[PDB]
Amino acid sequence: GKGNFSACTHSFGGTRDHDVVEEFIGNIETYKDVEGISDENALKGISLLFYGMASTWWQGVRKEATTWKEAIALIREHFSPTKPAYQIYMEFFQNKQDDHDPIDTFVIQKRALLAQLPSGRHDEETELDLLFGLLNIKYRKHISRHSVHTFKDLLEQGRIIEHNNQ
Amino acid sequence: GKGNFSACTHSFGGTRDHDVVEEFIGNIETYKDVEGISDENALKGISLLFYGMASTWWQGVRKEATTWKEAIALIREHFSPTKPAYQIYMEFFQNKQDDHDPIDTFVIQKRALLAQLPSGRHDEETELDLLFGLLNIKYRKHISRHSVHTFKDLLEQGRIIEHNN
Amino acid sequence: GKGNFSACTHSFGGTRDHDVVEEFIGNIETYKDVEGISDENALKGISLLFYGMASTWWQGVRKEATTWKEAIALIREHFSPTKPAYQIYMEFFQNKQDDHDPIDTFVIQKRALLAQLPSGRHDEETELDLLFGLLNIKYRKHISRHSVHTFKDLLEQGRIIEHN
Amino acid sequence: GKGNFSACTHSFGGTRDHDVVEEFIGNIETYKDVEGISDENALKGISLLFYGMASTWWQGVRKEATTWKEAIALIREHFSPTKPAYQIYMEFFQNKQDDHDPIDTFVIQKRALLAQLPSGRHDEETELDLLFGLLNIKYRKHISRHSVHTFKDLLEQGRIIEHNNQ
Amino acid sequence: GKGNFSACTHSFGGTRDHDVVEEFIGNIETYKDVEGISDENALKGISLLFYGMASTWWQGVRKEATTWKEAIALIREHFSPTKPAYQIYMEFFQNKQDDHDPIDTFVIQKRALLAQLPSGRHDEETELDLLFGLLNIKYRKHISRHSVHTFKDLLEQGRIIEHNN
Amino acid sequence: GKGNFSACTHSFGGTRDHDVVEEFIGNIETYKDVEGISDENALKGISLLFYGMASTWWQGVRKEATTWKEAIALIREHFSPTKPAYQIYMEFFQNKQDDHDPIDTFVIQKRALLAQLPSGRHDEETELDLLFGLLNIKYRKHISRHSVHTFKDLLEQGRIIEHN
Amino acid sequence: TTRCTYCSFRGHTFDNCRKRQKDRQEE
Amino acid sequence: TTRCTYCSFRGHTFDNCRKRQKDRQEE
Ligand SMILES: [Zn+2]
Ligand SMILES: [Zn+2]
Repeated sequence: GKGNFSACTHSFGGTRDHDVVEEFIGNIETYKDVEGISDENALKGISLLFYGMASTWWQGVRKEATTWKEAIALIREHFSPTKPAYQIYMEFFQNKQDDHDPIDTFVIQKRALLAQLPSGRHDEETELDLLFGLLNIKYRKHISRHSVHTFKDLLEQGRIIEHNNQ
Repeated sequence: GKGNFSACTHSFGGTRDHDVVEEFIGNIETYKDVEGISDENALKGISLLFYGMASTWWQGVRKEATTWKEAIALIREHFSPTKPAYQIYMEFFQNKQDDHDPIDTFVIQKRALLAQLPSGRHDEETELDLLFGLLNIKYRKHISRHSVHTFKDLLEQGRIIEHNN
Repeated sequence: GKGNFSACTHSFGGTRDHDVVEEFIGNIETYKDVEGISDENALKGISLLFYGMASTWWQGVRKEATTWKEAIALIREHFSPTKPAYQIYMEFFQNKQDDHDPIDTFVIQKRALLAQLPSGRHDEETELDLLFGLLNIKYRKHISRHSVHTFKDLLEQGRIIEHN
Repeated sequence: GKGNFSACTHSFGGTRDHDVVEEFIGNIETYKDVEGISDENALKGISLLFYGMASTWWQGVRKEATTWKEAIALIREHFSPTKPAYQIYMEFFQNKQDDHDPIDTFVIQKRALLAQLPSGRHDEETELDLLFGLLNIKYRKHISRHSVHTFKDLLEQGRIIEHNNQ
Repeated sequence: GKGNFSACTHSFGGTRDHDVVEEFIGNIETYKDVEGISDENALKGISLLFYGMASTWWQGVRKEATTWKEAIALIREHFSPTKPAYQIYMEFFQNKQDDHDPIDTFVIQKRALLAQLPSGRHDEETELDLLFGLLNIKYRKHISRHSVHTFKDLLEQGRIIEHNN
Repeated sequence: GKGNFSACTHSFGGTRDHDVVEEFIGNIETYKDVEGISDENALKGISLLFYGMASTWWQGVRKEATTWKEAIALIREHFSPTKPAYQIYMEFFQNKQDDHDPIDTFVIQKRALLAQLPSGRHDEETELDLLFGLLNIKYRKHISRHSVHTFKDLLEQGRIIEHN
Repeated sequence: TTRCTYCSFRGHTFDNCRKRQKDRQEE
Repeated sequence: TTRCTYCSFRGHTFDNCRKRQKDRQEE
């Protein structure tokens, strides 16, 4: 299954946010792994994925690279610093649950913010312990910490306690 | 024997209902069967379909999946709860038919709401006996309960009573 | 062949009339026969065509369907009631053709509506004798019932009289 | 190159004009000749090209046909009579050229109306003779019948006489 | 090795110019070269592209064609006349440049209008000598005719005279 | 391979700036090199990319082009004039960076604009000494010219000072 | 330039488009 | 039902469409 980058529909501009750079790097890497392009052939044709605001920057620093990993690391370094751990822990305990959001959206967002720490440092139990201190008073007064036995149960008891009109 | 999902027009933003999740899962299945993509080469590309809240949700739970079957099971499990027994019975007796509604739509809705109970729990006779007690007065003054059996006849008597009026 | 309905453009709603349901069933059958799909494989894919109210109706009665024949039988029986004779006789003889309607459009509808009666109860002669009582004064003054015999010559004489 | 009618995008309704029926029959015949479908296989699947207003008519007269030519002739007979010659000759001499249209559009329309007569009954010279009696006075007073030598010349002299601002 | 033109987005309604006919003929050529359709199998399908006046025109002249080459020649011949010699020279001297127009657009237009004469009839020197006598007073008061040769220099002197002002 | 430009999405108008023409020429060259099109075959298809005023310009000078190299040479020479030095020196030192512009955006533009001078006339030291005279008061109070040496450390110290 | 309003293709105008005129659209 | 206003496909809404959001459109 020979191929190259010519057909790809993804592209990246000069935006200086974080989510855009992360989604772009992830999509490009998954495409390169799925279509079977060679590990070195891709570097010779990467220039077809840049707008008019970043092409000058790529022209300015082409020679400070030799293999694909260095180029991806260089993009990440210049356009958006990676988050260190302490800022993640700081963000997790800031905004406590409001008085209107359903439990499902809260659990989804908190789980989405907790996967960015290095893998294997936290198994299921301590994660459930960290999450349990911020729930709003409507749920804490019925369900307790005696019986949770992982996440799948907490959503179930929360849904049954939510259908009952509080 | 290879390809991405990038060509599709379907996307699932996340809403707690049944018809939307069912139609989306069916369209994705037909697409994967038609373009020939294989099972383990297909899971890697699944991320391109989700958007909005569904993207954050898939970013959450990802290490619990391993093959295509687990992914469909997780989507169906988290985005369309199975209603327990008693709520269906409670929903069933809280909505009598109005004066302005043909027999067909009413019987079709009340039948569609009854198939979610566990299979084999009911007989055609007991179900039809349950269906009465809600029909509006315009139809109950003619057809009698001991002159009908299967569902094929109630629609017939209702149509003849409707056309005369 | 490509044993699935995935390429089809046909669809069906909740409408209640003989013509739409008839053309729908005929198109699905001819598509099943021309492209070589297997007799049994089609049933798993039938659910992809319905939309709106029809999807709820199909959710209501999946348990009874088994093979390919009974599904079309269920469609025709729940959306195609065998109208009893007297309503058909009343619906015919209503709405005499107006001055503007051409002879061909009027003849094709009145013959399509006369096929729902039980089979074999009428020959061509009595059928044409029934039809020859609603044409306007314009077409009737020239042709006369003794002239035309079969059910085809009336179209020819009507076309030649309608040319002017 | 096996195939059938399933993929065709052409279709026909119940309209009772003439140009629609002619264009439809021509497109369907050219498609059947180009894609190589068998001469009898097409008749078994012709029903996929009709709307809801003509499908009842096709259901009503299916049995009075046996081969493809009879079916096309039957469609032409029921939905739109073919034009006999005398009406064509009558239409040709009705509306003389106006006082504003350029010569090109007039020659194009008159040539379009003259190809429907049976082929080989009229060669180039008599056709040029028939066309020449209806031109507006602006052109008849310069170019004459002495030199025409077929159509390509008449358009040329007319264009040079038209660029000169009359 | 077979297929119809039905998939295309191009259509030619008939207008007496040059750019439209050229772009349309080029797009049709690239399409036929890309999808692999052969020459004699392609002429039969050509009717689907035309619409409006072009359809009646193709219905007119059809027996004079036999292969693809004759069809392109007929379209080019009937829908884009070749202008004779004298009209180009007349058009060329009836439009002096205005005060508000950069040198580049003017030189590009006047050069584009001169290539329709038969090839080999002119020298670079005589053409550049013809080009003067129309430049507006803002530029003729500095650059002198005996200080320029090829077209590469006139643009240079015009740019330096423009940036100073 | 598919020896034609038919699949390309790139286009070019009549704009006059270094960046657009540069990115256009670079994209066309990389596309010509990656997909294996022959060195000579591309020239016949080059006309399908231009639009608007550029098409008229290409109509004006077809006679001079011959092979693949001279076409890009003509584009760069008619749309890419080699700016003389003094205008570049005047354009630099104009528009001192404002309070809002981040250090990375400002550094990349000022270095991209300094490459048009004739090659080899300046080493890294004098270049950095020229650049270090337009930064705002905010970044200058902490770092000092004796500290930074090469052209890379300034970005690091600026980022750490910009984090707060 | 003049991108077809309906099909979003740069090849023609609103009045005439294959999807809109035929292909049993306009229902 | 709710045919996508731009791409003319029955699969989503105006706000989010592959051609309009990205694919270097909105020029
Ligand atoms: Zn369009
Ligand atoms: Zn869309």
